[PDB]
Amino acid sequence: ELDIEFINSLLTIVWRFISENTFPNGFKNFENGPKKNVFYAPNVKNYSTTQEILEFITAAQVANVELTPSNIRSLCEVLVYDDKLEKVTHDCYRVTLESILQMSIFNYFKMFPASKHDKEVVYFDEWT
Amino acid sequence: MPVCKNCHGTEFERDLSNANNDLVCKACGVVSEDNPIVSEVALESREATLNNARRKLRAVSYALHIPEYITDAAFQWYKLALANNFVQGRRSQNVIASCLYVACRKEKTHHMLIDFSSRLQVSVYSIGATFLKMVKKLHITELPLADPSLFIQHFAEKLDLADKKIKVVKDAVKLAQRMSKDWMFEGRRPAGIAGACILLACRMNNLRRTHTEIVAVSHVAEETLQQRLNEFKNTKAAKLSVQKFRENDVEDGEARPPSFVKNRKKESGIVPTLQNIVATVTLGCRLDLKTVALHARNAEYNPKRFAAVIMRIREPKTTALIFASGKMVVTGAKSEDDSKLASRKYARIIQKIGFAAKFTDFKIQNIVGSCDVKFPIRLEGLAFSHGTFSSYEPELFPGLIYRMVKPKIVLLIFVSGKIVLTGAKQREEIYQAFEAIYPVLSEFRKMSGSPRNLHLLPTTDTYLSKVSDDPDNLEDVDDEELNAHLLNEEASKLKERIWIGLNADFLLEQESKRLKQEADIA
Amino acid sequence: VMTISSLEQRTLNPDLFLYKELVKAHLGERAASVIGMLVALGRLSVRELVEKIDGMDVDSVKTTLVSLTQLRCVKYLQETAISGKKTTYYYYNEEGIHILLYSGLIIDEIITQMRVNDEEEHKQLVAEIVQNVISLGSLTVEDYLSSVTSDSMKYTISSLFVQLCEMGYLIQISKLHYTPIEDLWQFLYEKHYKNIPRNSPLSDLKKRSQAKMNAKTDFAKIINKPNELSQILTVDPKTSLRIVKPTVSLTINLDRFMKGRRSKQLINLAKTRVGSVTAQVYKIALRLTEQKSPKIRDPLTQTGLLQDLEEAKSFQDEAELVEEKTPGLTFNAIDLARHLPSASLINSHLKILASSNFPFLNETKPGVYYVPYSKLMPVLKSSVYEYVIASTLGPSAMRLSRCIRDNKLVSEKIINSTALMKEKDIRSTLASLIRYNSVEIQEVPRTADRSASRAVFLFRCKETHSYNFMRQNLEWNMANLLFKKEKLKQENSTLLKKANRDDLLPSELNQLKMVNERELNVFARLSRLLSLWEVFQMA
Amino acid sequence: TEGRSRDGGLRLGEMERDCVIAYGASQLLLERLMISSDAFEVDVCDKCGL
Amino acid sequence: NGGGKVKPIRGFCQRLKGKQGRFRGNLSGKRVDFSGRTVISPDPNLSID
DNA sequence: TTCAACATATATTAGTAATACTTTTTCTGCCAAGTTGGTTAAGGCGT
DNA sequence: ACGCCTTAACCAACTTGGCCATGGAGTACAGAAAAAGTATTACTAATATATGTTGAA
Ligand SMILES: [Zn+2]
Ligand SMILES: [Zn+2]
Repeated sequence: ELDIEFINSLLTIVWRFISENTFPNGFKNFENGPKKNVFYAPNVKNYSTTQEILEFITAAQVANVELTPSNIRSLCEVLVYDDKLEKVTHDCYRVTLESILQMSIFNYFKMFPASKHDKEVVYFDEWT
Repeated sequence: MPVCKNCHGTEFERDLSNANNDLVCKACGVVSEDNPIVSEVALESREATLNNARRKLRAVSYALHIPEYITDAAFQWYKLALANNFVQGRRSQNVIASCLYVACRKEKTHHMLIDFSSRLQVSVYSIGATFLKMVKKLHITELPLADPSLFIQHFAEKLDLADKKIKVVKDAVKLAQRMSKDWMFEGRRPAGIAGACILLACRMNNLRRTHTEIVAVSHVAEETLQQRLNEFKNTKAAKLSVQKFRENDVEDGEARPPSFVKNRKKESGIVPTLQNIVATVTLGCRLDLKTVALHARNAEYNPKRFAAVIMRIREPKTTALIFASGKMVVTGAKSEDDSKLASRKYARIIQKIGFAAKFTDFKIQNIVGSCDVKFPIRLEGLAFSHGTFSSYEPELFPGLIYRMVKPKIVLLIFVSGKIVLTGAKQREEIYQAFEAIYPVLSEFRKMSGSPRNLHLLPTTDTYLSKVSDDPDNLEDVDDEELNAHLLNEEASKLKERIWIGLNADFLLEQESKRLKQEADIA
Repeated sequence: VMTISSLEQRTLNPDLFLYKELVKAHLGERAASVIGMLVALGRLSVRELVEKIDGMDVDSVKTTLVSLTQLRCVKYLQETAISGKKTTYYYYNEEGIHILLYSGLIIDEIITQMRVNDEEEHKQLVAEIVQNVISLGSLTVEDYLSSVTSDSMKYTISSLFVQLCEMGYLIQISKLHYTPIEDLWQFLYEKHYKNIPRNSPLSDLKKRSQAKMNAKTDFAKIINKPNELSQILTVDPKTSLRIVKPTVSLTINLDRFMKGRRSKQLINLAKTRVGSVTAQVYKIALRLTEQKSPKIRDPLTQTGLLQDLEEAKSFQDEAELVEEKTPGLTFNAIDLARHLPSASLINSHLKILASSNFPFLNETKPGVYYVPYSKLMPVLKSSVYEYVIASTLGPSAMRLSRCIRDNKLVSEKIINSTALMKEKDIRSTLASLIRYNSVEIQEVPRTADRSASRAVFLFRCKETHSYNFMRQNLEWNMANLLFKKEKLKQENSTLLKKANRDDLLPSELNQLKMVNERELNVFARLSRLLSLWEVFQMA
Repeated sequence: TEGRSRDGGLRLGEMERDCVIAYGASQLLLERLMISSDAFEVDVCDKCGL
Repeated sequence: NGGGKVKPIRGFCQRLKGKQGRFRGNLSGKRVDFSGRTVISPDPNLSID
């Protein structure tokens, strides 16, 4: 690409369609509104896009040229590492149900500190 | 500071006698202390330019063989000069040259500006003006004032010859001093009278040398000198004195600089006069300078030389100017009528030939005036007195610079009595500052008086109202020769043609870089 | 400066810093030093104590010691001296107060057997049962029920009766039980080298492995001895149902607590990657298998002897099939009607097993429904970290470290190639990550001997260090938090004396909720941090 | 201070000093190497001596 | 910096180490007050001691 | 030769307005002893 | 039986503070750009030296 930004933009753009790639749309309205046993047997679903993204990239609405499926995979690799998606059998991919982030407990989001006054906190470097 | 615990004596006496080296007061006998405990044996844009600044500073400094200590003066000055941002805007050699010059001058040493500067390519008037600026930017006083009494030595050292020169030097100094006494000194380069008395007393000691040799250390011209040589030959009791006995004449006669003698060449109460009034007028539309420059009697268009249209008019003998944005400066205006009225005439070519561009914002940027008292006055002391509010340097400029804060005007001074008061935007301020400093003028005299009324003539605003203030009054003041100041289309197709044959490279580079714009894209 | 953080109270004390306050938070008093000094210097003798502690010799020495014994806070060894008589040297139990350090969480271990009576006096019953147990630690239904009233149906006052056995609960302390493991292995290393019928003096391997075999297989029934013993389980007196053996005292069973909380983690992590339907399925499935899986227990033998770079695998292989096959008999093949809240056809609904895929489970008897097990738990452990640093420090540290996972000892260009944002950030997140552990460093000499800026700077995972630094975490609040709990005692200590015996003043009324709900914040805040600590201390 | 000139003081070197030890004089050391040498009182703390 | 290689950047382990370095000659070797120094000259009629 | 005379510069205040020019300011590439390794000898260890 | 590798003792390499005491004067790399400030570039418009030259006597 280029060495400067707005990859994160086109990233979070493709992440959307990637969320579509797995089960139906978000259905995050109430707690369990998922595929409901993943339609019929998610075992039957072996799915990903790879090249398809480019046919998907046809939308443009942005200043750029197209990009190679190789570097497409590179774009995939960050959200692998950022854990927004999953890498299965090479070109097949999944979503990490990240969306629950986007929206006892062990999730970092959906957690807020008191973090004023009281000395009872847990900082990280309370000992360095 | 310390006081005894008992006698409470305020004075302590140290005993080094027996080599106890103790401290005790004559009031008690109870010591202050035992065995006084003694001792033995980064990167910043500023700080780095202080490294380099010391490098330059010291190096070029003792290239003159000046004392090392003195250099640190300027080093502070230079550092002090960093504070007011006086340093950045211009060359470095200007800077260091300046701050060293303010040291040596302030410290009264023997070195010369025209000389010191001559270490470079420099016109020497440049760095002179640099030094002149920090007079504004830093804030100084009468401190830098010298005389040949110093510089004859450094000159005398440079000519070798014999030691009688010293005897000659004593002969020369008082000689020049009487010449300083007879009032021919000030207003001229001290080196001139220096080499003068050199040739005089060396002539008194009859050693045959050349004016080339004299000016060689003096760094002036020869005819420059001999003007002062025979300018002595005519002086009071000159040939009466010029013989032996080492000029024991201490007397004076009169003191009459040739300055006002050239005032005799055409031969308060004397009123300063208007010369020019600097102003400005806004049009209100930006336009093409060449398009208006096409048909005119007086104009010039060469943005290569300077970007503007040169405009002037023979009536009422006024110049002014025009700008590109629809602004102008009014110049050559001796009074407000001739100023504002002609200032309206410029809009008459415009609305006649060019665009509309009405007459707006007529405002005085400056007013000029001049006067003379017809007698000598002592600036040396006047400066020594008012050098707070005054500025003078002997060779930097013959006249003296005065600065009045109330009101704010620069005063141009001459021992001829000729005084130029300028730098004011108001008429009355002329005679306000003038008659204000007149008690200093008549205060310093050697061996009219009625200002009448402080304000006599009508004000500036009177003559301003005597001319139409409405921009749309134009054809009324049209001289009808401005109808004729336009020219035919042929003289535009010929004059303008010549302009194009000349400027096709200038415009060619304009449009060519305008093509580089397209190249810039790619 | 000015003590407000007090690095003294904190920075310079690894590990035992927890312990010596725990016992302090428990006892302190006379009892404080002995554990502190012990864990500090290690092996210690009775006579050897008072030459250091100045601990009220041979009384609080004896007193605190038997105190720890009753509560099994020490590891305990005696043998004859080399001349004769007998000598006793001492160690500290496991993590010891580790038992106490859960407590309320061990109280939560009841919530598995909270079932079969929900929200009953039976709840309060088994409650006082357990904490009375854990305060002393070794009791009998003869001793307990003896103290308890004898006018409340025996098979009910003490309602948990057959339920005394289960998985967790209690096992009689015997010999080896609190005896130091590392040596008692060596104690079993006798009788094999020690019994050699002067066979052949060659190849100690034949001597070693065989002894090892013995040492192995003997040790098995050793630790399998507490695993189950029938004389407890079996007893059914006349006109009665099966009971435990009321005779010998039994003690808290820590294993199924480990496996239980580790389960709870898996409920969370798996719950993260799957849906609450499939999740709760996995949850109720694990309720059966957490019975059989050691899951923290396997080390044991690994602890206490040098491995061998091959023979290390000769231990690993045993963990490969162990639970997978023979306990596989105890494991999922066909399970029936676990709970249901779903309804109607339960079969392919139960085939939701196959919905399990990654990065765990999803291995079965090629046409029966089964989850891999003794292979599962191990490579499960390796994964467990995951999330551990994000709002820990920064979002971006994730993807790089995660990337630092897949690649290895690369460098910043190939990072910035793979990675994104800007070197301005890349350094920060990395540098702020290198400030502790994680990346470590790699570098190689470049056209020089070794020099400062010439060479290249490389990055590596080393979860050995990583998984072994989260104890620094232990050193944070589990270190501190306990103090500001204790330190706040002396605040109200005067009132604490009065206020406890009362059931007065406005500020009293105020500071009630202050210090108390404050204690909610500390204690709950602790258990919070604990659920995280439940891993890197063991697996 | 050092030597002659500035001001006085004289040199007990080690090799010079130890000659007194052959006479084993306790106090002569103290008065000599202490009371007349550097007269000072340190203040310390039994607990954690510093 | 400099960088004409000023030799004695060393201040410390030195000041404690040899010769005039304290812990021998400036501590065990203290230069002691109340003394005096002069040249000699014989006096036989002065008693021994 | 001496005049002489004539032109240039020159210090102020305005300007625009524009271009052009330097800076500053970041902001960056001599003996005894440990010390090693290099050698060998034994010694299991499997053939 | 015979060979192999593993462990360990030896020996030769590179290695480092010592080195009279007392006096007694004596003693940070080079290159860029962004900012900013000023010079020039016309005008009055008044100086009196200073200089240049030339030139007429
Ligand atoms: Zn006193
Ligand atoms: Zn202390």
